[PDB]
Amino acid sequence: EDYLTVCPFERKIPGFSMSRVILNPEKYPLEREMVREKQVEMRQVLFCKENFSRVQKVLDFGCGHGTDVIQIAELYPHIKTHGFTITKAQAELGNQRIAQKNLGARAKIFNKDSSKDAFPDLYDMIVGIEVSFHIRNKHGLFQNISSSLNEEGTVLLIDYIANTRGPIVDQNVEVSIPTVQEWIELLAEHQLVIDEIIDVSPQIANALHDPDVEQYIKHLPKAVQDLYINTVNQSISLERGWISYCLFKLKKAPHLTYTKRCEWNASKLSKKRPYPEALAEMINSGYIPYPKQQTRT
Ligand SMILES: Nc1ncnc2c1ncn2[C@@H]1O[C@H](CSCC[C@H](N)C(=O)O)[C@@H](O)[C@H]1O
Repeated sequence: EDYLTVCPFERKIPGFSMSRVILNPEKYPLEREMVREKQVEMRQVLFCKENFSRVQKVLDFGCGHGTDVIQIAELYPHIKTHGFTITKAQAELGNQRIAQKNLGARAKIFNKDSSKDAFPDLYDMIVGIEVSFHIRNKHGLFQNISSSLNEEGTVLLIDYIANTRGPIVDQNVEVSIPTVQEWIELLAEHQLVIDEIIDVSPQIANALHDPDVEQYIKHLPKAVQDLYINTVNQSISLERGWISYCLFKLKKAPHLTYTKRCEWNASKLSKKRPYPEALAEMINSGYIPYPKQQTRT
């Protein structure tokens, strides 16, 4: 019932330390509920143009603990959901939770590599939240995605864009972030175009404003210290402006020329929508199909 991503704060909260809350959740359960609400809110903005009544099949190509695989299937009993995660332990846990909720006939998670193992079905919606920057072989991945996307389908991503002339690559942590131009061409090469691109960089940086974090994590066990260092590094790069954290809504445009797909994508990326504007548009529409916020009693 948890999410392995950062989350957007509308403003900085003085004293709020994300590293304390994330790394010591038993000590900060209610603060962790605040975080969870923002994780839900961001996903609501990502999903809020989709018609789940039309969808029959969904894929999550880096599904974490399976939370979206599970929650979509629970909320929309007509849908079948598939997840891929390359981490065996995560796949084991997601399938155990699928079983415990008696969802096995409609939700299934596979311990597979989305850049190499062909997705097993054809999907109306393909979801990658904070997943492709962990994947070195981008063309393998987007070949896989495009080949498994129904003609009228949607791809929904939460991912990074590098605002530099060359891609941002950290070999030791297996992170690779394409530039603007590389994203334009990577998508266009696999028949995809940007329907909507939303920039959440300022809000994310607000949530990750943690002025003592570097000192704090040096007083934590090495193991604990090693897993959060990537979040620290991402926070720094967002603050510098080297990367942008964005929500992508993609469609297939197979009948458009490659050049026209490039020109479309470049135009969308030249005027990314601010998240507060997209969030306010969602609230004003009143249409919020997925996820739902948790409520007491
Ligand atoms: N090549 C690959 N194939 C499949 N999954 C991969 C992958 N590389 C990274 N991942 C997965 O991508 C996820 C990144 S963390 C994001 C998890 C989930 N989308 C969430 O929102 O909470 C992890 O589950 C990791 O195992």
